[PDB]
Amino acid sequence: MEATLITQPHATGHVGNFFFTHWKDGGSAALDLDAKGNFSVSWQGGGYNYVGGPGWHFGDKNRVIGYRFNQDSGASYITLYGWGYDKSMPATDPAHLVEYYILQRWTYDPSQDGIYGKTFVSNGIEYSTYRSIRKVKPSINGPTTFYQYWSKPSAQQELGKDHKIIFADHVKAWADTGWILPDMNNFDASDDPTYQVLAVEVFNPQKNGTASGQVWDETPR
Repeated sequence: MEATLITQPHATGHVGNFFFTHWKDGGSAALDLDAKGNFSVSWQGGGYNYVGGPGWHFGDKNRVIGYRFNQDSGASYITLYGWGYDKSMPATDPAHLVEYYILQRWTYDPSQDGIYGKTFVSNGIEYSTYRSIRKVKPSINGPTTFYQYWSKPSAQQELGKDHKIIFADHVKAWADTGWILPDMNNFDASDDPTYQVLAVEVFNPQKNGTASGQVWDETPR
């Protein structure tokens, strides 16, 4: 029953066990989240940017993330989204801090700015990996230069059906091309923990819209 409605420009926190991040540079975009992992992002048409979603304040190599989306008017992309950070590595090494993405739905392919790594199968779904570089861009540790690891499926993951993201398969596929993730379970960065969320990302939307669904931890044992 516990639930929150996030309408301020930026916020992080927890609803029960679910971490969330929420960011917009303007407009009325709002994140609805309850303690069972049910969530909804509604956005406003215009020159606004939104990144937000529920998950966990830490990543885990062995996590399996389950989710279902019941609606997506057309977000720029819907993706698993997280960070790793090794405070001991030099900040001039872009592998010291990594943003990672496992795309699931998109109207814009954000991996088109990356270099191609490899192609693999996970949960019967074919994915291709990409790496891009962000130079002096915002991060959980302030502005710095860091890599982005992407995993893109060969088809959109459809609405109304449960899906699984077997995170270990993606970690391995990135590691197969030398793309190593730094520590995903720390608060060493200045601004945020090394979180991992199912993010709705909406950049300069032409219209009002909504993406809604539910997320859960599906790690087998």
